[PDB]
Amino acid sequence: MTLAKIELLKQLLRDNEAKTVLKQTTVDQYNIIRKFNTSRIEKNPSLRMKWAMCSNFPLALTKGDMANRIPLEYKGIQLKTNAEDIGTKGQMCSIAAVTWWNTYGPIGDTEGFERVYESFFLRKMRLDNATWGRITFGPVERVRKRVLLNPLTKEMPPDEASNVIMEILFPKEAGIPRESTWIHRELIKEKREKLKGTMITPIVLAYMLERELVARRRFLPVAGATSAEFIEMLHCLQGENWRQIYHPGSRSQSMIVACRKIIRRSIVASNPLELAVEIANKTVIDTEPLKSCLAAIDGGDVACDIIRAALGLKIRQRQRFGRLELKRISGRGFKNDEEILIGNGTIQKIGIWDGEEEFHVRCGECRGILKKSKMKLEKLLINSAKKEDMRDLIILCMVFSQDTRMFQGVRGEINFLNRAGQLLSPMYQLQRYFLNRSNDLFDQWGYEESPKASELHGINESMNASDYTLKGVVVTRNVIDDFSSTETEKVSITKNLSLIKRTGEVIMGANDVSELESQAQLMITYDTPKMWEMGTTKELVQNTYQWVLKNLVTLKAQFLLGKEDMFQWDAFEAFESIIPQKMAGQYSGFARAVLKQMRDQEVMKTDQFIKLLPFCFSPPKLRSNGEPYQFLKLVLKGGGENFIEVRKGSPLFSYNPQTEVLTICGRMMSLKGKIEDEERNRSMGNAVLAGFLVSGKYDPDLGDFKTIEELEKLKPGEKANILLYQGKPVKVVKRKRYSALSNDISQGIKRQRMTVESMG
Amino acid sequence: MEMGRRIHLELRNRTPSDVKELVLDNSRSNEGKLEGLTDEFEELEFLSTINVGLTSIANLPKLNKLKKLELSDNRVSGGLEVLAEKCPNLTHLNLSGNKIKDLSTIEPLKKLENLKSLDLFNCEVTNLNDYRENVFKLLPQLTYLDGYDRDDKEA
Amino acid sequence: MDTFITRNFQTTIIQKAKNTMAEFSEDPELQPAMLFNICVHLEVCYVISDMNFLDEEGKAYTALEGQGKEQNLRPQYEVIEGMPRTIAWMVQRSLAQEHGIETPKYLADLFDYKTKRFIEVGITKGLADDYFWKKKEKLGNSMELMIFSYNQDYSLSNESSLDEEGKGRVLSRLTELQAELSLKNLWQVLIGEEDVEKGIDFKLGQTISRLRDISVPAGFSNFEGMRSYIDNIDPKGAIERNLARMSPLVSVTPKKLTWEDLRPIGPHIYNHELPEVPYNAFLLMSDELGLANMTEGKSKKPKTLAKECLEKYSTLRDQTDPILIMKSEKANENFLWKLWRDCVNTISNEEMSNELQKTNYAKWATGDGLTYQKIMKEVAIDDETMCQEEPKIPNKCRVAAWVQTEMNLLSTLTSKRALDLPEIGPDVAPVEHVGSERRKYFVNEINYCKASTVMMKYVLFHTSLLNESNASMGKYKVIPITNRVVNEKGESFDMLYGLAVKGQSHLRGDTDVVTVVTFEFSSTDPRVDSGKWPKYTVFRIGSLFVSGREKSVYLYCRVNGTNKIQMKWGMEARRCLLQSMQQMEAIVEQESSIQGYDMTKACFKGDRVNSPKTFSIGTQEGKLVKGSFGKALRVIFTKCLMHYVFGNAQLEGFSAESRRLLLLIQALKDRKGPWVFDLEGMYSGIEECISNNPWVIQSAYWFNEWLGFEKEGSKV
Amino acid sequence: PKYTVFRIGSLFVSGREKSVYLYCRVNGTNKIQMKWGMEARRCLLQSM
Repeated sequence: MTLAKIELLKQLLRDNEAKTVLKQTTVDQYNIIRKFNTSRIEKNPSLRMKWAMCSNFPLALTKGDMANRIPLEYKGIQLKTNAEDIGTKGQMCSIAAVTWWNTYGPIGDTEGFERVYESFFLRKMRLDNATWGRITFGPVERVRKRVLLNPLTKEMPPDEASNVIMEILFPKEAGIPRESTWIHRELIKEKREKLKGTMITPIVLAYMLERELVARRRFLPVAGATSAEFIEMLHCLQGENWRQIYHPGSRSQSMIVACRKIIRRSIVASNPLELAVEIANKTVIDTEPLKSCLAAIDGGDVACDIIRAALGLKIRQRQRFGRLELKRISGRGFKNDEEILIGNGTIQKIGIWDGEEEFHVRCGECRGILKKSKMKLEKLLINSAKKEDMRDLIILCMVFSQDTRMFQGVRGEINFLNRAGQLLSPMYQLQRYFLNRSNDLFDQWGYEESPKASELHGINESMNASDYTLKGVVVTRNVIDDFSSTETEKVSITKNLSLIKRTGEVIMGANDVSELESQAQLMITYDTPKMWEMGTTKELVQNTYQWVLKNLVTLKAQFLLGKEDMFQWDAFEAFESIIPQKMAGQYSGFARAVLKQMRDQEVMKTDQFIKLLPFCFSPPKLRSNGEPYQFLKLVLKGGGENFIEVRKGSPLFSYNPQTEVLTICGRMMSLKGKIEDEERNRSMGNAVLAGFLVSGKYDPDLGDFKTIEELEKLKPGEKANILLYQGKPVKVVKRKRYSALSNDISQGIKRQRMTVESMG
Repeated sequence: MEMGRRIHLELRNRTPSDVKELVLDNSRSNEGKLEGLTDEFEELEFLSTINVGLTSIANLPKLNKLKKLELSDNRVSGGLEVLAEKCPNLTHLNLSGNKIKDLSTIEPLKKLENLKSLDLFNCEVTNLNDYRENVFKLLPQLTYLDGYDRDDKEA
Repeated sequence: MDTFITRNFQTTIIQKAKNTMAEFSEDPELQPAMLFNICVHLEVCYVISDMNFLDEEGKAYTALEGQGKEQNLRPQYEVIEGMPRTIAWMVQRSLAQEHGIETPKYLADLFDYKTKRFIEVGITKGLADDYFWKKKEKLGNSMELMIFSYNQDYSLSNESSLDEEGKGRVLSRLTELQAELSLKNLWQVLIGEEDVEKGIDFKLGQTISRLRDISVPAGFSNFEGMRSYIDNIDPKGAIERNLARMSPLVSVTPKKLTWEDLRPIGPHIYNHELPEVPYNAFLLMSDELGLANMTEGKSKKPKTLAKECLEKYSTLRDQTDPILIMKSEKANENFLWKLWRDCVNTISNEEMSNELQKTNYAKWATGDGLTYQKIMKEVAIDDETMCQEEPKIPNKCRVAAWVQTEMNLLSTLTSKRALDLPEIGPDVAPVEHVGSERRKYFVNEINYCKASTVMMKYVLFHTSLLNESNASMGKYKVIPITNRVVNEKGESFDMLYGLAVKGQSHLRGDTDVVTVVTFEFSSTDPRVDSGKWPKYTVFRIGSLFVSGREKSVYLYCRVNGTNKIQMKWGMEARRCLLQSMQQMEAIVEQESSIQGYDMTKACFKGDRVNSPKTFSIGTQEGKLVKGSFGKALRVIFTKCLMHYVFGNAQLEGFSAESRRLLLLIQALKDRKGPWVFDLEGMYSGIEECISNNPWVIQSAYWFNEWLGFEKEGSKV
Repeated sequence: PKYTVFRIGSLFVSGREKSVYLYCRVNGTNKIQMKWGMEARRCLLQSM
């Protein structure tokens, strides 16, 4: 076929038009060339299809050897014709041959469908094992929401999706893997292995992968659950006047906690942005940096939005004040400084918004419309969603509106701080005061007659659907749908993590995050010593072991040399904090002696090496004679379960060699085995053309090009002649290491700021 | 993988009398045996046989230095008296996960006097009234058991 | 471009580039290419300075990451680029003094401790050598030079300053940036560090500038004048100034609308001086006579089916002496009778061919030859008698009587059912069980109404017509008007309703017309009401016994014309069924909203707790009458079927414009006090569509009657 | 046949690892069954 390709190319070039266009349009311009089709689209597909199905041979068969399997006329029925074609240059055929092929003919392979169409079979599995329930014929309240129509294996932006698809099913044309294949290495290797052994046309697989990865989101009327699993069946579950019970056949909380922790860590220091981004791109959740679920979900908690702004990602431009999401509708508010006496008797100089304004307001499950004038709230319309959410909405909108009544309702004091110990602006101090004491401005706010009307009904201070409501507040028994035109407009990030509009206006403040702690439902493994000196001993041990495991190659290489520089690593200094001071030195000496014996009089043993390395950070204290002390049970801070077993394993550390697996702090990790062989198996994902850098031009000294398989044969540091993307001959050099541009940039910034401080 | 491969890897193609321990784990065996260990072995201290599918104890070099032996996850069910004639110097015995029917299977250990610890986990014999007491008075030489003779110490 | 910068660069590098631009008073937004260049410069400098350290001896070496060595860990390269200008200058001076080297006159980018030199890093889109020489000339030999280009080539003052890995990595980053820019098409738009001070160039020529000059609003004389006026002048109440002078004779004329203002639409239908509306539908609806033959169930070609159906009725098949009951106005009795005889002979012929054997008599029977011959424009210009035909407006007719009778008759149950639907998969969810129950309750009602049989007959006829037209283009064809009818006992009768000659359908376009002549069996003698049949030439071809009661049998012959559009819509007329169900579904659902359980059995037949649902369906002697749920569903289905069959431009113009009055009446019934601006305008718009469409005239009549009913009932 | 069982972790008693499973089971009982369970202490008096 390659000979047929070259012959077709020569015949095409024989014409001068082909010669001039080919030599004129670069590879990039090819797209334009392709789009110059006739565009004589059929005006009515129904009539065309109806007419074609009645024709003798409407099917357009591609020229090939398949036709010989079937006669041109079977059982006196015409199937295919040998007449030439001009539209497709193939042959003609009829649905009769298609039906015969479905009846008889070659028998193909059934394996490919088990995994290739994984999403469809997962849909069928979720349908089959689903459990149905009763039907509620009563009216259903539905809200218009931006929902993901179908579940995704790993949500990623369209460009990353395309790059991943190419890296999966297009081994060639993979020049310079970006900072996206390493993030999705597991997906790359999984899909690569699954799709290997097939014969389907590559475009079908590419489109299916695009469906399986690229997100599809739409505005839909929903009531109840919102996960894609329920959205798949929304056509049956929901109903204007009927509802059905359905149960189809995590990382979010962990990312919330991690982002909050990063925010708190970075704020306390100066220049928070650089430190925050360093920790964010140096963090990982069990297989991937934080830019694998942050980039997945749309928006999220204020901390996640601030981190995404610090990183490179798109965030919804809703104004976050405390918990309120505000979307301006009209009016311009002039922020002018003014001196106002607070109900406590003190006088504060703060910014007030002159002029009328209106905002769509959201908080948890509560939606509403707020209309406010300067120093006064005017109107508020809400729907009954939840007592807690409604109370939060009322109080937060009250504080935001800066109503004089809210100021006159203060009774305690405003001198609070955050977990980092900083004094906030009076607005957020008032927010915290009122949220802590909800029954402070509610009592003195004043009451208003109930909204006498067909549906409008009031709500009292206790959040019960009781009449004699608050002044201004109204609850309508309808559906309020808000937050249209999510433009994701351009937003800047200041050093202090506080976002601002295209203009100087501030949208998100550094203190919007709520100071609420939780437990990471996943292994939050960072890569910087500064971060993890907060949590418990178990977390410290887990993070230190993860740090050791990640960069196992470097530590193993340094082990062979046999120098103390290997042991004086900052990563273990935090570990020193969780070892008893009176006995840490003995542990260090014992472990140093054991590891010296390991290097001298035996061979590689990764498990014990990892177990014993970290304890040697502290200086040793040998026996009076000089020999090292011997132990078999390393006690840790907290006692009891916080202890390491030298021989086989313990609650915090146990490695089984029968299956060669590692369990650290109750978490199983796969140590396929030992050896650079297992190192390369770990590297079994990565990306084609990941171990080679670009240097130089064609350089014909090497003759013709060489394939990836022949490329691997070259020893490190060689020069090879390869083709990049669609052609583009270049010269490449095999890499001797693995790179991390983010680490380099972070270290450069650290050195720069160290220099700045030292000069200062 | 086979017992021979494990023997070669552990001995590293050296004289048999160079290692005092063996690790025969995850090794397929012919009809449930422990082949690959010739009778020429003279020095051995520790043993380890797990997931070997051993069904009987009838092939074992005669020894006078072994003190520990480990059998687990096997369907072996037969008299162990042969250990006395093969190596009456056992101190640690581990039968965790084995398949023993009744008390009679562990009777032949009386003639051995050096045994101090015996392990029997999730065994069909372990689910009986006064099994702990019955075994104790049946093997007076025993000084340890599944771990709770009187206290907790480690091997 | 800024989006690419945000995506491909860290926020830190962007901040440093923005700070550098601010120091120079250069706006990053107005020069995004320059911002990208500065970001790339900072990134390459950081990439060069990373990973490189000096051992105690002073030999360059690599140091691992995340693995500190006490405090110093002295790096090989100290980055100077990115610091504030004052701080960078001071750092350069401090390094020069400390190492005893000359202070460069120009600020440096990096400093190498090993060589103890100041290194300048440059980038370019052109050849590395050219940029290297330019930078050397500008700066001199006091600073080492390292220039990298996007085409994988570089110029280094010293080849040992950077190892293979560093150059390879910087080149890989540059190539990735270039590829991403090309994919985003920013590469060509991107302009380097020598052209980024120019900006895009797009200047207007002479003709376009003149067109802009003359295309300025009144009062201006040049587009520069308009531009200055728009940019400078500020309106501060121009709208009120214009309104303060605009005449008070312009206004919406807001008038409140009451019941009395609403009057009957299209009073001319009542007038008896106008002719009775004729039957212009494609096929007979309430008069079809089904030549029914019991069949085992085998589906056969329509030609064979018609052959057999005529074979059963030998008297009508062999009838050859017609009795003209009426020749309408223009058609010729001889032509139509001979054409019908040829039709019968072709159908009854032994050969399977269903094409007319004459091919010449039909040419004049169908009037194909009675067409004008087109000439060229010149002769038409020269000739004086070649005028333009005056538009033919539709006749202004009156309310007929056959439309009401057909509306009644097509909406009644019949023992015969034809509408059958394909099976669907088993229903396992409760929701689909409820749906199946509702669907069964609906089809049990619709299937037995005659309107369903008429709809199926229309659909089958149009499907067969389309198939014949596509298969046969330039030959006259014979087409039976076939239908299949299953009785309650399961006997699958095949019904022949007549024949039709199809003319020559060789048409490239869709709007082109194709002529067909329809002969239809019927049991109705037109003399009973001759006003309904002014378009039909009929015979009396015999009589038949259905059960012992002899009834005549006539043949209605008429020439007509269709097109591919209506021809397709014939097979899409089944959607009426959907329109019949949707609304009723909603109705039922509303009931279900009231009380919790499912009512589809209650609304249809009723239960011990709820009475059967009854609508208002008809009237008699001025007394409105109720009607069961099934009867209302039948009425809606027949309304949809008529909306199809009698559909044309007039029907659309009538419905889409009388909806205004429908919504106004709905608002009035809710006491919203609707106001109107020009009522007579809406009424005229509506009534300029009631010309000759029978369904439009009957819709107007029913609208007037219902409006009278609403007026009389509004008293409460 | 009626239990749903997971594996949460592993305990150590004498330096030896023993697994821990979590038997999860749905059940249905009424207030009178609660009273019966409470009175289930009568087995002591019965045996005596």
